[PDB]
Amino acid sequence: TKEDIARKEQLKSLLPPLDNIINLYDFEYLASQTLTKQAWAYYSSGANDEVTHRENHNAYHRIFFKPKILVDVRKVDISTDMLGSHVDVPFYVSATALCKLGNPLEGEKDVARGCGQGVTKVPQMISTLASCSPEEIIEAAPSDKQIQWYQLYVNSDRKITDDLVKNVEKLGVKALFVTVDAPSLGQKEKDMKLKFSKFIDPSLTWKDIEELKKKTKLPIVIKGVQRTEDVIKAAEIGVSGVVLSNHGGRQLDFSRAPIEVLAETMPILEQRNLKDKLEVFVDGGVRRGTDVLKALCLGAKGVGLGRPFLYANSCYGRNGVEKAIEILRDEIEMSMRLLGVTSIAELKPDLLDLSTLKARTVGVPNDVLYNEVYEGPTLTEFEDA
Amino acid sequence: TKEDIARKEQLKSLLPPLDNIINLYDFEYLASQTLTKQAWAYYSSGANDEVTHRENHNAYHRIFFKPKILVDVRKVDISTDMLGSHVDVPFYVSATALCKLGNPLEGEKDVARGCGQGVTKVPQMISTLASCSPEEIIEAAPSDKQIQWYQLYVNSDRKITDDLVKNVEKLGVKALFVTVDAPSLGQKEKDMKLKFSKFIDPSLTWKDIEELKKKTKLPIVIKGVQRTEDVIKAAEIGVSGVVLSNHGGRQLDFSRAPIEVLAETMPILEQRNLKDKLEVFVDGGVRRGTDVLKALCLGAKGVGLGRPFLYANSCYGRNGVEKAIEILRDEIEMSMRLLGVTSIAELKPDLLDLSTLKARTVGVPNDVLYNEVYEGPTLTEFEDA
Amino acid sequence: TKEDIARKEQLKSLLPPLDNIINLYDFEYLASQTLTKQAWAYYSSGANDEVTHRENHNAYHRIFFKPKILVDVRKVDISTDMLGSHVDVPFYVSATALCKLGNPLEGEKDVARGCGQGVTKVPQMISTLASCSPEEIIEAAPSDKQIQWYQLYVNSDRKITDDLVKNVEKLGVKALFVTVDAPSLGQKEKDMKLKFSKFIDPSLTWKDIEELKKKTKLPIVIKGVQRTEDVIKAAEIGVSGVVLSNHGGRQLDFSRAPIEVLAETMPILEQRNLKDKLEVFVDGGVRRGTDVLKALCLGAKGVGLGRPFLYANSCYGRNGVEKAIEILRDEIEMSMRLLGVTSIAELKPDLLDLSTLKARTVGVPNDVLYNEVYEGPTLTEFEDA
Amino acid sequence: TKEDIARKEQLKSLLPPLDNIINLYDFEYLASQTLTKQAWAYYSSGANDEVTHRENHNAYHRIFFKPKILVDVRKVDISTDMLGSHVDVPFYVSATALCKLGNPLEGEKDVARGCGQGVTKVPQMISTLASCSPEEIIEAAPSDKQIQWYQLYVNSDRKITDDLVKNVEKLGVKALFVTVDAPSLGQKEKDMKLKFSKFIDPSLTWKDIEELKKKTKLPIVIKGVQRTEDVIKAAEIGVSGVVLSNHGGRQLDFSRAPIEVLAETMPILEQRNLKDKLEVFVDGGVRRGTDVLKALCLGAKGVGLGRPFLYANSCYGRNGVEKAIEILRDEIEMSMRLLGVTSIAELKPDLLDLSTLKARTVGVPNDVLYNEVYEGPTLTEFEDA
Ligand SMILES: Cc1cc2c(cc1C)[n+](S(=O)(=O)[O-])c1c(=O)[nH]c(=O)nc-1n2C[C@H](O)[C@H](O)[C@H](O)COP(=O)(O)O
Ligand SMILES: Cc1cc2c(cc1C)[n+](S(=O)(=O)[O-])c1c(=O)[nH]c(=O)nc-1n2C[C@H](O)[C@H](O)[C@H](O)COP(=O)(O)O
Ligand SMILES: Cc1cc2c(cc1C)[n+](S(=O)(=O)[O-])c1c(=O)[nH]c(=O)nc-1n2C[C@H](O)[C@H](O)[C@H](O)COP(=O)(O)O
Ligand SMILES: Cc1cc2c(cc1C)[n+](S(=O)(=O)[O-])c1c(=O)[nH]c(=O)nc-1n2C[C@H](O)[C@H](O)[C@H](O)COP(=O)(O)O
Repeated sequence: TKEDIARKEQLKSLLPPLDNIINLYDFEYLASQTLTKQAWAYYSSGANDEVTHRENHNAYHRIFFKPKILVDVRKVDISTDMLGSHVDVPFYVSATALCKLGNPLEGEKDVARGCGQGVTKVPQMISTLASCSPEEIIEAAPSDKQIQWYQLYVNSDRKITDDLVKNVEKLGVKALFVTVDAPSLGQKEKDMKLKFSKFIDPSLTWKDIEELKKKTKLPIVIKGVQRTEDVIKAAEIGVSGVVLSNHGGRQLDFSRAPIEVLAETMPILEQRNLKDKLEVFVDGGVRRGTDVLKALCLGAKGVGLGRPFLYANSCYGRNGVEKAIEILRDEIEMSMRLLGVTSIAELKPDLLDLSTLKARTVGVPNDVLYNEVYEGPTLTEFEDA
Repeated sequence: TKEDIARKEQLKSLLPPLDNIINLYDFEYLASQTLTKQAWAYYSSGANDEVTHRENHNAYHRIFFKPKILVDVRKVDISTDMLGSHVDVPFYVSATALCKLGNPLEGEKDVARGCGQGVTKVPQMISTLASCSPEEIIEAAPSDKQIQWYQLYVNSDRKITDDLVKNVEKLGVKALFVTVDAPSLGQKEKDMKLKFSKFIDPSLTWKDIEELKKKTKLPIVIKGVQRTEDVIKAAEIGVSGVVLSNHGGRQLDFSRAPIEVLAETMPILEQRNLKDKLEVFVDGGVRRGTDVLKALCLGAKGVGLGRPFLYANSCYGRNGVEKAIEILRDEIEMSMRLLGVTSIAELKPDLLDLSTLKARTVGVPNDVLYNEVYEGPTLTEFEDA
Repeated sequence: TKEDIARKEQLKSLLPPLDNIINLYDFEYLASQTLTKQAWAYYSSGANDEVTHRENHNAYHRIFFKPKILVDVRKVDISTDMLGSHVDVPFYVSATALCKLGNPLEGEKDVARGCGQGVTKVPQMISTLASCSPEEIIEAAPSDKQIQWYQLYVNSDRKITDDLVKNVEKLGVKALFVTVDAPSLGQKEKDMKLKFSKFIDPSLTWKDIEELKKKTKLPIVIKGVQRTEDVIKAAEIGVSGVVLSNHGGRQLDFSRAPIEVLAETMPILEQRNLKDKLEVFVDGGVRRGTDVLKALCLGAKGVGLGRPFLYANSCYGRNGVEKAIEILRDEIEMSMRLLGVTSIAELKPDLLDLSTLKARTVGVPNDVLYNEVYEGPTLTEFEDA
Repeated sequence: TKEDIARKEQLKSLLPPLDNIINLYDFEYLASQTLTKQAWAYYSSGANDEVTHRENHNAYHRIFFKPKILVDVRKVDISTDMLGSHVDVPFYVSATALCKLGNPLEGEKDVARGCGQGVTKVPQMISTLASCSPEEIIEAAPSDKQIQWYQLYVNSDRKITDDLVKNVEKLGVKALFVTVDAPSLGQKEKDMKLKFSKFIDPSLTWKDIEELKKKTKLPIVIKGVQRTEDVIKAAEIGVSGVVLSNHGGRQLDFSRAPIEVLAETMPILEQRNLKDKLEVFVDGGVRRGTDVLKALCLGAKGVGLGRPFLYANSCYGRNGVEKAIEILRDEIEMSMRLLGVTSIAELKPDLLDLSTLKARTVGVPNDVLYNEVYEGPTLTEFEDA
């Protein structure tokens, strides 16, 4: 519409200085007001009622801290390791298809750049359905030290996927995240309303993963596990890791929040030793360092964010991604000091209050008449004159 | 009022194309804006505070899924069996009196048509208080393969009901659903405010059902059971099934959500074998395939919807009913794939997280002064110029 | 102010026909829009944050029904007995001081009239601080069959109270309800803001009640008990009854909802036989027949309402009280039929679902940024043209 | 901005008479409307999402009373003892840096004055980062009977802190509250957005406190403990007391509400005798006498408020502080009468209902379409003409 130019007004010049960005929600607001209707619908949408999408975040709020005091926290280290490599931050940029919807000029290349340019380098998971080619995304990387993982959607035509694995493996990607939570559609009504899957094989099986292991040296991570039973199965077929995720609530609605599954899983993996034999990642609904800290405290090897970095890139490009990185990086550090720990390893569950972790409620319907007619108290107002 | 013509503006032409209908809530919106004040009041109203009416829905949100991954879900079948016959969908259109309030021209005939015309055929329960005669509703049916059940309100003058049973049985209806949850009024204040039961015998007893079994070969289903104790009693007198329902919250307010009772009942029916000897249906507050999947997972033989199909028919007639059917049908399929099952039989409770099923809360009153005076955080705004 | 005449507009002629009053909340709305600022502030106010005031109502919503079906409910009886006498309804009009604030001409006399005029006769508890004299309130009673109890606030000057007991006892009041929950102020900020207790002895003791028993033949009921421990003490000194109440939330804020205390108490009184030796009443936050039914199901001998009848009288006088009486009377009847019982005695707890009775929650603070920036789904709109 | 003069209009003359101030929330309202943007941002802000800040308050609402009746409460005493001295009230004014932001002329001196001028004298904790010098704040005190404690932020340059301790000790302060919950920043985004720690040593350790005990005769209280484990450690090194606090939610977000920790701690301190050997204070989110009563009932020696007295002083100065003092003092008295106790010692947990103390919930995301399309009940309106 002509209103695209109304956005050009917002977008151009009116965007606040990247330094004036205080948190990840700021990137989201700016994005909702500048991104094209198609882009925004695709980025911000979840499946159906978007309950799980939102529930992913809400669940973090069922966990409170039990911080230690009078501990020397002058020095604090947040670097850790993931899938064999050493990472500067305990978080990473998750796979998001069609980044050119928000970043028409550079797409995933600006993400690749933003992730490995600055002082801090974040692992970037590359989407099978990215707007750019795996070649130009891996080449865009400004650091030999930065990590890039590849998200795999196995094709119905396995020959195509067979080659893909070969190509990205050759291109140097450090690992393979095969997305198992998107066999079907996962209706995005926000997008649908706007218009007014052969690439994804609906027949993937544990046997196929068993065969994927033979066709690659790259660490394999089954992205999209939604139950402890499958985390165990992953360990059984011996894959490198698993990502407790529900696709950011873009797939099955009423899928539990990954953090809630994490809390259930780890203890079982610990009462079976599998703890060290399987790297459990977790994503969806993470917007603050404190969220990352709860996941890390429960056992997650690393925590992933999708939409925040997506919105950052769609507003400020490569630099926004770096700003987002710094932001989340500083939040993890400061809150760590306040928790009384100086390293990621020291991040244990004993620092968490999980007593209300299952206070996932649904009250009874509001009494509209009683509360409508009721007049609440008031603050003492100023003199008129 | 003259505003009826304001509705003719909405209704006529302004109604969005039936294909532009994304979900069941859409039928409801359109309906609230086009149906006559009397029709809307009668269709949308519940008893008193409409707590149960709404609670019926809310309860589904206390159940989350535990979906299986890496399972071949290319093929998925949702057909099942209900009261002896084979059904294409695990859901059905429940009885709703006076369909001509919303569909003046065809009333229940368009529901009959919409249910058996398309590729998918849904069982239609026919109301004793329907606007059309049982003869013209059964004749309206476009398919020999479609199922039509009859909802019975036993009259005080049992002679009238005796004949009814004979007539609808002769007319070919597949089963008798005798409604036991409406012995009294069940005040609909929305309707009452607008105006500013001899047909239903208040003396029905288990003995009467015992005698109804003798006067008919048709499967008998006691519609309106609200406690496990009565499901058991139903099994004791040997009726064909039962419908855990509270009349869509149009009768006793503060009656539990049927899905909540379902979860309590089935395990008892299983620890008594009665499970297979009694077909437990469940209705009220079902608006999405995921709702139908939770009930099917708990043990329901079939799930029923009343208002959604009512609103569909009142806006788009026969075709709206088919659209609503397709919609709910596609939602059940897709979410099924995402759960990791390929058939209705595979839908078991192990796919459900019922840990917060009883988190039916009522918080303490809001502190209006504390939260009134409190100013919340803000997103970083755009530059003015 | 001149706006008092703006109220004269509302009040006069504009008030809807008393028949057009559907429920007790209707009386409240009309009242808030017609009563004088002083009257409304005094009638509608509770102590401090008005949490308990509101909590009294909310608690009823933590109790759901388990109604029996296929039970002959043609005939239904709601008459019961209280403090020796036989009552038509299981509820009564509780004591409310200064009824002339809302009913300048007749005050408590219209309440006395409304309670004993019509077909149904409700016990009226008479307040020590009523606007009328105990003589003219008892004389205003249009029925020999109607009951009138007296609410007693023992004076610091016990001589005055000694005489009062003699006088009202002589005047024929059936019982003495001595209010024990108002030794101090109980700040009504709504009223206080408007202005911009020697009568109540703060030294009352169980010993004084023991002496009150000797100076009267009238059944004594300690009004305002807020803990099981005191219900037991009441039974120990041998008084006639007790009223689990917190003064309608006009006294101590954060006092439990009486229904919540009732549910705790009765079982203890039953495991000690005291059940029959002590009549437990319960008031506050009761606005519907279903509320009355839950209390009666838990064990309450009778349920009291204050503000509803107060608002009724302040809007429609004697007749409003009768309308309110009919209203609550019809609600108790209809819901009873729906529960599957035909008498008050048959109202037992087995008809209640008390599994979420303690789901008195206080969620964690809302995430203002996450939910602010979030855009929710939308209903498919109509065509513009 | 020029709008500072718009505030001068509010502030000057338009402020309601100090007597017209009904509660502590009133001081807050007036303050939000008259304090400079910088002052208000700094006074009203919490860290990040301000969840803990708000949660501190909300937690009090998970505790209800079990008040005793028929107890002589004519006389009621609220004086108690804290850190060796005798106090008139069981509460105190907590340390708040930069009081001159809100009270440019007198700052902390007016707090000092307001606390010791009137009939009632409240202990004033003096901040290390106060706008005034410790000398002029201690000299401002109008009473020899008033108590003044000193809040200590140990400097990285311990020599500076060593002197401070010597000076304030010499100046006569009664105790040392060394703040251990602020080693790092604790981002106040409200303030940050407005702009668009060498004084606090991040290396403080239990050993340092052990050495602070040797350099002073003053009772030492570790302010900012957030877990039972540290309360125990405090007792182990033998300090005088502890303050269960999270800095008013200005530090770690998702730190539990201190009252919630109090309830967990005391019983452990009692099952170890430590109860009398360690004075447990508690602050944050206290706005009413009933809040102070719950903390006192759980075992707190004294309860502290920060913002309320801060807002009082920033609007009405010395007199506002006295008004706030009177207000909170009257609220504690009245509610005490209503609870059935006459002294602070009689305040025990048996007067508390802690059964829903852990009902800290986070419901599942609202179903926006279902509740959007739903039309709720309505009150019967007045006649138009
Ligand atoms: C927002 C978004 C997420 C996508 C994403 C695209 C978008 C725009 N997609 S999708 O188009 O196929 O649905 C992918 C993708 O390419 N592949 C994948 O495995 N995950 C995909 N995800 C999910 C992603 O990997 C994270 O699970 C998700 O973003 C995490 O949720 P938050 O955004 O809430 O952190
Ligand atoms: C909405 C509605 C429901 C009616 C219905 C009429 C309407 C307009 N009515 S009623 O006139 O007596 O109240 C019937 C009816 O004819 N007979 C019956 O057994 N159920 C009747 N029901 C209830 C229906 O069978 C389902 O239980 C109900 O609609 C399910 O609730 P939802 O609409 O929330 O799915
Ligand atoms: C609304 C109201 C209630 C009063 C009442 C006056 C009003 C205006 N008052 S009071 O002025 O002293 O606080 C009395 C009274 O005279 N004596 C008494 O024992 N109860 C008194 N109550 C409390 C009454 O007996 C019931 O407990 C209360 O009204 C029940 O709460 P609901 O109004 O919420 O049903
Ligand atoms: C509101 C506020 C609180 C401050 C305070 C300043 C303000 C404006 N500050 S701060 O500049 O370092 O963040 C202090 C302070 O000087 N030192 C300290 O120990 N506590 C400080 N506190 C915390 C205070 O001691 C209480 O813990 C806090 O105010 C209690 O929370 P409520 O305000 O919710 O009662």
